[PDB]
Amino acid sequence: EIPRESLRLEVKLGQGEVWMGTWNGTTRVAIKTLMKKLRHEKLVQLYAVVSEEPIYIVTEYMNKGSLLDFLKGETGKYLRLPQLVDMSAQIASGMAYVERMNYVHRDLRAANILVGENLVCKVAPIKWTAPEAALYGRFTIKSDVWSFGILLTELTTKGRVPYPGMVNREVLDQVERGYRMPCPPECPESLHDLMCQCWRKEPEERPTFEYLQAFLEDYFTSTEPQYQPGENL
Repeated sequence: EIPRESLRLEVKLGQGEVWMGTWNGTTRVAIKTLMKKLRHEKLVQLYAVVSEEPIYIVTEYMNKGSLLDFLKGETGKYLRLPQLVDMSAQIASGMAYVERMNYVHRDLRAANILVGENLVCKVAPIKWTAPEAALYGRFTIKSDVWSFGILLTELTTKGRVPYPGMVNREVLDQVERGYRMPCPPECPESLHDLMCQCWRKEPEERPTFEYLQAFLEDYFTSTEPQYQPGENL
C-alpha cells in the first residue's frame, strides 16, 4: 500500500492497461491499471498496491517483455539450445514452487512468462491445454505439466504457434486420437521424449515440475553431453 503520487507512469506497454514506470523516483516497476501469498525467485514479484479506485498494482519490472515477444524479437535468432533449456529450467523451477504450494496456474505458455536481463525468466488457449482440462474442466498441476510440454515446443521453435497449420478443432480432434507434435527441426530426440512424457494421456503419469527442473538443469551433462550447435539450435 503506497501513495499515488509516488508512481511516475512513463511508457504504456499494452492494453485495463500496463505501464513501465518508476516508484519513488528510483525503482523501475511495472504498473497494472483496472500474489501476496506467493513469493519465489522465479515468480514475478508484487511490490505494492493502491486498493481504492483507480486501482494500481505494482510489480518488479521485467525488461524484455514476454518470453513469446523475446523469442520472436531481434534476439531470438541468436538463442541456441543451451539458453532455451536454461530458460525452461527456470520456468520449471517457478512451477515447482506453485506445485509445492498446491496451486494450479491454468494458462502456462510463453505469452505468460516474462523475461529480464541475463535471460532471467519468471512465471506471471486450447492448443496449450491438456485434453482432460479442455474437455472436462479438470485443471490440475498435471494439466499445467501438459502446458509445459507445449511451452517447450515454443522454446525449441523460438516462439512458433504449436500444431502449425491446424485450427483449434483439428488439434482437439487429432490429440484425442493420440496425435502428438513431432520432434522440432534440430531438437534432440531426448528433449522431444520429455515433451512426450508431459503429454501422456493419463495425467498422473506425467512428470512433476521438480523432475522437469532437474532434467533440464542437468541436461548438457547427463542427457546430451555430446551437444554440438547446429544452424538454429
